Amino acid sequence: SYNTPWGKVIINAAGQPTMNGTVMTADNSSMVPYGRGFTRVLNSLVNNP
Amino acid sequence: NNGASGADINNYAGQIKSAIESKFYDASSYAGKTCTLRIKLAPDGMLLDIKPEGGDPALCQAALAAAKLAKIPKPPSQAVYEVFKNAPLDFKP
Repeated sequence: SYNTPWGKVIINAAGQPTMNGTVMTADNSSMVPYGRGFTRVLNSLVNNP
Repeated sequence: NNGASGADINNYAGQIKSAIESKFYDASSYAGKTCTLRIKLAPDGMLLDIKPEGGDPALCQAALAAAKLAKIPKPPSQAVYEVFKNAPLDFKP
């Protein structure tokens, strides 16, 4: 149900976090800086805005 | 209504605190300091988004590093997940 400079995060069904329709896990997902904090993305860590 | 939701929510908050805290290298260097973190968790306790919203910059910093690592327990209730998909938390070592 949200989006970052790298995209939109949606809560699926069966309750998985998805991004680009991808159910991001602890394995294709990392925590990347965002202003004063962090936010989770997947395989697009270098994707300029 | 909010019957018994309040207690679980306070409880769950304190459980997030202790999971973040368990991942500190030197949690006693920050003993009296306070940090406010705004957290977004998935339906199963997985970290989604974390940002600080007040308090000590040094503590806020270490507490974000520890938040990257913590294993946060699964919300035990619809009401609790309703709160912790987005919610601010006072973190105090």
